[PDB]
Amino acid sequence: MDFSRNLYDIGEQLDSEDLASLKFLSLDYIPQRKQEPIKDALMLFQRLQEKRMLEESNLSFLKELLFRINRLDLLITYLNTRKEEMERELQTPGRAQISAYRVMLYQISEEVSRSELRSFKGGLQEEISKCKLDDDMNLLDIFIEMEKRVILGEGKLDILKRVCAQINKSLLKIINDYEEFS
Amino acid sequence: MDFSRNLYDIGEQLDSEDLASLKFLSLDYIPQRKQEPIKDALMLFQRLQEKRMLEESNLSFLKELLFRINRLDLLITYLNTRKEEMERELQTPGRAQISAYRVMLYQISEEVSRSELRSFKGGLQEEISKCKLDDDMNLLDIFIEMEKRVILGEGKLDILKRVCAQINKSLLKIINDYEEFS
Amino acid sequence: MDFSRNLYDIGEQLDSEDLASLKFLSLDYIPQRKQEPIKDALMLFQRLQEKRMLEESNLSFLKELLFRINRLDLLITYLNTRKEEMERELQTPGRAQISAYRVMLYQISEEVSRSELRSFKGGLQEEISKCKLDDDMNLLDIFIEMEKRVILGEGKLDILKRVCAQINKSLLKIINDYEEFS
Amino acid sequence: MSAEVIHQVEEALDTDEKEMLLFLCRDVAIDVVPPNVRDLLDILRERGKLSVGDLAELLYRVRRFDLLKRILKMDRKAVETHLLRNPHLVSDYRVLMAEIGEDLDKSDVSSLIFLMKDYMGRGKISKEKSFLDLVVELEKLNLVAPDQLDLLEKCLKNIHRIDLKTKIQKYKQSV
Amino acid sequence: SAEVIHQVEEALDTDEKEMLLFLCRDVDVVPPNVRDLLDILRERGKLSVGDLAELLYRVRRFDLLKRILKMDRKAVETHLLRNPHLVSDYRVLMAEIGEDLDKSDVSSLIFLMKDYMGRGKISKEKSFLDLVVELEKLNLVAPDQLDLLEKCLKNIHRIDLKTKIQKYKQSV
Amino acid sequence: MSAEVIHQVEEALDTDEKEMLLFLCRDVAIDVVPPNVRDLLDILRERGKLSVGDLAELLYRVRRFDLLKRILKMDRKAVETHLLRNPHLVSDYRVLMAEIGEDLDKSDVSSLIFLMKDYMGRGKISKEKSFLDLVVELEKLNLVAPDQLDLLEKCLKNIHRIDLKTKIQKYKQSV
Amino acid sequence: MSAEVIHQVEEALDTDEKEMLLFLCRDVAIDVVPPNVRDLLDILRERGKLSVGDLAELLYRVRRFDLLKRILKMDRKAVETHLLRNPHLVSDYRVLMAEIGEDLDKSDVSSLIFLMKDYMGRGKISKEKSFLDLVVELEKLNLVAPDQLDLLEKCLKNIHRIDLKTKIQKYKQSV
Amino acid sequence: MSAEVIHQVEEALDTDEKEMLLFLCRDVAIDVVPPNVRDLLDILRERGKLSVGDLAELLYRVRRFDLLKRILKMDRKAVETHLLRNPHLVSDYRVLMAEIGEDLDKSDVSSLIFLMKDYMGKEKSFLDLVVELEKLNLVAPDQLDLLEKCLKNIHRIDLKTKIQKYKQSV
Amino acid sequence: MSAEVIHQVEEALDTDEKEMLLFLCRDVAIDVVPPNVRDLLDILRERGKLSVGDLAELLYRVRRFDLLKRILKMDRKAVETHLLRNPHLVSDYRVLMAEIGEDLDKSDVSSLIFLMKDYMGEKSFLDLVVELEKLNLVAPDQLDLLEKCLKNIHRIDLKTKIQKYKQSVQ
Repeated sequence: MDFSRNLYDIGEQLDSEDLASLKFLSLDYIPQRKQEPIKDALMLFQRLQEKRMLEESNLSFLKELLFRINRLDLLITYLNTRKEEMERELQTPGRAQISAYRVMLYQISEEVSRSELRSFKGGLQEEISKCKLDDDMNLLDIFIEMEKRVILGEGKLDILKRVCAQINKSLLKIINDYEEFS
Repeated sequence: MDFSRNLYDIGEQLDSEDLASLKFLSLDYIPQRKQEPIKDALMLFQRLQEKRMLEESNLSFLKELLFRINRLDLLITYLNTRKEEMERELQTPGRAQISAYRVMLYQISEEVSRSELRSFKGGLQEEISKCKLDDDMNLLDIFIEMEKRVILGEGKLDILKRVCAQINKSLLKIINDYEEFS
Repeated sequence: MDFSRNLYDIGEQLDSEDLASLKFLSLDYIPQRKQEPIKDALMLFQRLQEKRMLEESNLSFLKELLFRINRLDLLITYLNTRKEEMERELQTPGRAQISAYRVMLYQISEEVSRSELRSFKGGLQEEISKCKLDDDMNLLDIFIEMEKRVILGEGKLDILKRVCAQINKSLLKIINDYEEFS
Repeated sequence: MSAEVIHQVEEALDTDEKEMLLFLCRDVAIDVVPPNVRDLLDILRERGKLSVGDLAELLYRVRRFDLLKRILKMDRKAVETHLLRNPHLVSDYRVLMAEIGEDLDKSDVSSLIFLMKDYMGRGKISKEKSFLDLVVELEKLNLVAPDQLDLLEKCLKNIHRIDLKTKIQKYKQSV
Repeated sequence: SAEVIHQVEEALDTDEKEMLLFLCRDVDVVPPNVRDLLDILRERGKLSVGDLAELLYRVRRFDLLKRILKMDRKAVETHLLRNPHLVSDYRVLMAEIGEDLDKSDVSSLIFLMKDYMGRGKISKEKSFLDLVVELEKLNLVAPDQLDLLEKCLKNIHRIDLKTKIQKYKQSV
Repeated sequence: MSAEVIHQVEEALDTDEKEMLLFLCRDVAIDVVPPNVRDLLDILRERGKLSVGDLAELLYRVRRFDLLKRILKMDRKAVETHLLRNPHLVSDYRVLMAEIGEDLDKSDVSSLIFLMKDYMGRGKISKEKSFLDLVVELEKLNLVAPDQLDLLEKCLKNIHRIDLKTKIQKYKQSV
Repeated sequence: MSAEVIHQVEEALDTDEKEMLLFLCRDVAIDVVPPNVRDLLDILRERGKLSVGDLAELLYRVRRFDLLKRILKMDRKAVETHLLRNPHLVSDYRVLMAEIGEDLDKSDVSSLIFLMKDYMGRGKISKEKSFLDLVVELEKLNLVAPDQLDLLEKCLKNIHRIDLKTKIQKYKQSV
Repeated sequence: MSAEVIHQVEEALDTDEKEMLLFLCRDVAIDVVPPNVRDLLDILRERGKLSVGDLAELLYRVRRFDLLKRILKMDRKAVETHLLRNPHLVSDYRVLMAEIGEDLDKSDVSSLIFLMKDYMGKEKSFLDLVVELEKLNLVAPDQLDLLEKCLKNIHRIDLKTKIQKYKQSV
Repeated sequence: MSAEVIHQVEEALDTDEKEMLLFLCRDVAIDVVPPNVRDLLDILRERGKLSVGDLAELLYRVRRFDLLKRILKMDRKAVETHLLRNPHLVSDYRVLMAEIGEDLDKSDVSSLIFLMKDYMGEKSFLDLVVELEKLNLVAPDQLDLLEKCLKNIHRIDLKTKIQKYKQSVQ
C-alpha cells in the first residue's frame, strides 16, 4: 500500500485554505453535491480515484493540481518531479487537463486584499443580495456565484473587466493576456 | 497528577508570540494539518506526547524547546535545570533534535526591526505575490512561504544572502557562521 | 449592586498607562496567558475576583494597588480611606501582599526619563537583542525581559547596579536601601 | 401571503436585523421558539396571524422601507395610517427595547453585563451579546416587565447615561 | 455473470443506489432493493454486459468498470454512441440537474414547492430526485412540458441550469 | 373493469397510499373489513359498485393523475367533469379527513398522539400511528362524526394550528 | 337477538379485540373452553345468560360505542343505566385485568415475561404474548386470584410503574 | 399533571436548560436513562413522583421564573416556602454541581479535562465531565477531594469556597 | 444471578458500552451471534459460563465501577483480586483491541480506513477490527499489519502499547 501511504503523506501537508483552492480548481470534474461534504484532502483524492483520474500509473492530474497552487516543495519531495519538467509539459497543447479560464480566475483571486475584497463586494452589489455578500464569502465564492447567475464565463468577461477597472489596473493586463491566450 | 500539573504550569506562562515561535520550531515533527488547529500550548503538548517525544521519562525535547526561545526562568523554576548544563548537553553531538538550520532561521528572525521588515518585504517582491505584503505577516511566515516555494532550502541560501545584503551585515555574519558550522 | 457599582466607578478613572502599571504590578498572581487579553480595569478586577483576593469583606489589595500608583484621590473618594492609615497598615509586617522587589522596580521605572531610557537601552544591547530593544518598549518591558532571561532577580543584581551606575546615583541609593531592608 | 414573498424577504435580510426580527415577534408567538427567520415567518403564516398588513408592519418596524417599496409596493404613509387606526401587532415595550438597544455600542454592553453579574453567571455572559440578549435574559428571570422597568432604568443611570432614561420615562408616561 | 452482480451491488453507495433506481424507473413496479431490481432485469433478459456497462457509465463509477467488468471509457462510450438501449436523455438530464444542487438549494426548492404539495408528501431532508419523482406522480413534469420546472428553477436564482434545459429542449 | 387492470392498479400503488385508499373506502364497504386492496377491489367489482368512473374517482382522490393517464387513459379534466355530474362514491367528510392528514407531519402527529393518549388506551396506540389511524381509533369510540366535529376542532386548536380549523369551519358552513 | 345481528357483530370486530372478548367470557362460560367467538356467543345465548343487555354490556367493556349505536341502536347512557340496574355479567377483577393490560405497552410486557420466566416455564412464554395471556398462564398455576393480588402487585412494582399498583390497592380497599 | 402542562414545558425550554434538567433528574431515575425530556417527565409522572409542587421545584432549580408565573400560576415566594417546609426531591449535591458548572467558561473546562486525562482515555461540558467522573466512582457526595484539588490547581478559589461551604453545611 | 440483576445491567448500560461488551464477549458467542446484550447474557447464564465473578469481570472491563459498587456490592480491589486469583474469561487480546479503539479519534480512524481500503473491498474502529478478522488478516499472535498502520499515522504510543503486549506473552 505504498501509493496510499504516499497520498496520505501528501494530504497531511495541506491546510484549509489550500483545500479550498483545490476544491475551486476541481469544479469541472466534481459537482456541487459531491463537493459539499469534502472537508479533507483524503475525500478529494478518493473522489478523483473513483473517476479513474488519479491512480498508480496516472499521476498527471495530481501533479498539475499541486503545480498550479504553487506548492512546489511537495512535487520534488514526494512525487519526484522538478519545476522544469512540469513547465515543459504544461505548455504542450493537449496535455493540460485544467482549462486556462479557471487558472486565470484563481490568479486574479490571488491578487486581492481585504480592502480590495471589500471594494469588489461593494462594486458588485447591483445584481447580488447582501445575504450572499457576507464576510464569510471570499473571492472564490463570489466567482462561483457569478458563474451560477450566468453573468461571468468563458464568453462573458465585460462585467469582470468593468469591475476590475476601478480597484486596480494590472488585473486588466492579466485579463488581456488571457484573451491573447485565446 | 504531578506531571500534568507541571506541564500546565509551564504552559500557563507562554503567550501568543512564544506559542507561534514554538509552533515554528517544531515543523519537522508536526505537519501543517495538525499545526492549523492549535490555539493553546496544551494541544501542542498533547501532540508531542502522542509521538513519544515528551513524557515522564523523557523531557529533553521540552528543555531544548524552552532554551532555544530564550526562556530560562521557566527552566530554572519548573524544570530544575540551569543554562550551563543545557549548553554542555547541546554541545554533545547527536543530542540536537532541532536542526541547526531552523535555529539559524529563528535567530535571523529575531534580528529584524519594523523598518527592516518592510525593507525585507519590498526586496522579496520578485517571486512572491503582493498578498503576502500585508502588515500582518511576520518574517517567520515569509520564511515558511519561501520554504514552500523551494527557494530557501537547506542547500540553497543564495537568495537569502542577496536579500539580507541590503539590510545589515550581522545577518550575513550569522549565515556565514552557520555555513562554517556545517 | 453597590459594591460592583463602586468597583466600576474606580475602574473608569484609570487610563492606559495606569492600566499597564497595574498589570505589571500584579505579575506574581496573574500569569502571562491571562495577562495578555486584559485591556481594561474590569477584566483585571474579574481576574482578581476569580482568585478570591478582592471582595466586599477583603479590600486591602485594591487599596494597596491604588496607593502604590500615587492615586490618593481615588482612595479618599471611592474607597473612604486616608493615606496615613494605609501607610500604617503597609508598615505592619506581613500585611503587604506585593513584594518590595516589584515596588522598587516600579519606583526605578518612575525615576527614569526618556533620554535615560534610551541610554539604558543602549547600555544593554549586548545581552538583549535589537527586536526586544524596540522604541515602543519602556523600562518595564526591559525589566520583564531581563527577568525572563534570569539576569535580574532577587539573588542577582550585579547587572542592574552596573548599568545604573552610569546614569544616576539615587537609583543606587534605592537599591542599597532595599538590600539593607532585606 | 404566498411562500415566494416570504422567501424573498428572508433572503433580502442581513444577519444584523435577523436578531431584531426574532426578538420583536416573541410576544406574538410565545408558546414556541423559532430557530431562524424562515421558520418564524412560516409559524406566523400557519397560525393565521400573518397577512400583508402584518408583514408591512413588521418591515416598517425594522426600518427597511426599501423592501416595502420594492416587494410590497407600499409607502410609509399608508402603513403608518393603518398602524394608527388599527391595533398594533407588536407592543410598544418591544419597540422601545429595540430602540434602546440600537443606541448602545460595544463599550457599554460589557459594562451592563458586568454591573448585573451577580444575578447571571459567568458562562452565560462569556460570549459577546447585544442588548437584546441581555433584555431576554433579564425577562427570563422575571426582573424586567412591561409594567416594571425600575431596575433597567437605575442600571442605565449607573452607567452615566441620561437620554435613555428620558426615553424610558417618556414611555412610562405614555402608558 | 452472477457473482459479479453481488460485488457490484456491494461496492455502490446509498445515494448512488437511489440514482440507479431513478434511472431504471424507465424500465411494472420498481423493487425497493437494488439486488431484486438486478434479478428482475436479468429475468426479463434486458440485462446484458453492454447494458450494465452503460448503466454504470451513466453514474460515473469508472473504477468499477475497470475493476469488475474489464472495460474502459472508450468502449462504453462507443457502445452508448451506437444505441442508448436502456436509459433516455430525459432521465440523464434529471440526474445531471440533481447532481448540481447543494443542501440549501434543495431546501429552498422544497420550501417553494410546499405550496400545492402536502407537508407529509414531501416531508423534509429529501433529495432532488425524490421531488422529481413526486412531481412525476402528480403529472406536472413530463418530457413534453418542463415550463413549471424551469420557472421554479429560475425563481431560486439558478440560470445556468435553465440554459441546460433550453439546450436540451432545442437539441430536438 | 377486468382483473388485469385491478392487478395493475394494485401493483402500482405504494404502501403509504394503500392506507389512504382503505380509509376512503370504509364507508362504502361496511359489510366486511378488507385486509388488502385487491380483495376490496374484487368485492366492489362483484357488488357492481366498481366501474371506470368509480375507479377514476378513487384514483383522483388519492392524487395519482399519472396512473389515470396511463392505466385508465384519462386526464384531470375528464375525471373532474365526470365527478361534477355523478354521485360521489366517497363522502366529503372522508376526503376532508384525508386532506387534513395530508397537511400534517411527524412533529404534529407526535403532539396529537401524546395529547390524546389519555382518552384511549396507552398501549392501544403504543405503536407509531398516522393521523388516519388516530381518526379511525377516535371514530371507533364515537367521538368524531360526519356531523359532529367540535372535538377535532378543539384538538387542532390545541396544537397551535388555525388554518386547518378555518378549513373545518368552511366545510361546516358548506352544508 | 337474531342470528344475523350476532353474525354481523362478530364479523365487525377485528383480530385484536377477539382475544379480549374470549378472555372476558371465561367466567360466564366455565364448563367448556370456547373454540371461537361464534360458538361462544351461541352457547351464551342458548343457555339464557345472554340477551340484548348482556351483549350491550359486552360491547361496552371493549369500548366499541359505534357498533352499539349503529347495530344495537343504543348509546352509552342506556347501556350504562342497564349495567347499573342489573347484575354485572363480568367480574370487576376481569375488567381490572383488561384495563391493566390495555395500559401496558409491549416494551413492558417483554419485561414482565422476561422477569417471570423463572417461575413459569423456561420456554412456555417465549412466544410473543400480551399481558392477558400471561395473566391466564398465572391463573393456570393458581398464583393470582381475585382475593390474591400481592404477587401481581409486586411484579408490577418490579417494572417501575406505581400508578397501576395504586389502582390495584384502590380496588382492593374499595371492595 | 395533565399533558398540556408537560407539552408547554417541553416547548418552552431550550437545549442547555434541557441538559441541566436531565442532569438534575438523573438521581431519581438512576435506573433508567431517558433520551428526551419528554420521556423523563413521562417516567416521573408514571412513577407517581411528579406533582404540581415537584414540577414547580424542578422548574425553579433551572431558574425559569417566567414559566412559574405563567404556567403554574405561582410566585417564587410560594415555591420557596414550600421548599423550606416540604422535603425537596433533588439533593443539594446536584444543585451544587449545577452551580459550579454554570460559572465555568469554555476554556477552563478544557484545562480541567486535560488535568483529568491521566485517569481516563469531543466538545465536553462540565456536566458531561462530572457525569463521566461519577461513572468511574471518583466524585461522590462523600468524596470531593479530587474536584476541590483540581479546582484549586487551575487558580479558581471561589468554587473551592463554595465546595467548602457545602461541606460545612452538611 | 437473578433475572432482575441482568435486567438492571442491560438497562443501565449505554449504546457504546453495549457495543463494546458485545465485541468483548465474542469468544463465548461461538454457538450463535447474539443480536442483543440481554440475549447474550441469557446465553451465558444458561451455558453455565456466567456467575457473580464473571459478571463482575465484564463490568470491570467496560469501566463501570458505579454498577459494581451499587449493584453487585464490590470494589475495584475485590475484582482485581478475583482477576488475579481466578482464571480469566476473555483473553487479553480483546482487552488490548478495546483499549486501542478507545483512544483513536474520528479523523485517525478515517485515515486508517482510507489506508486499509486497498486490502478490503463511518465505521468505528471495532467494525474495522471485526472486518479484518473476518478476512483472516489480523490474529492474536500476528499484529504486523496493525502495528505498521499505526506507525504510519504518527500514533506511535499505540505501537508502543502493542510492542509491550507482544513482549508480555513471551
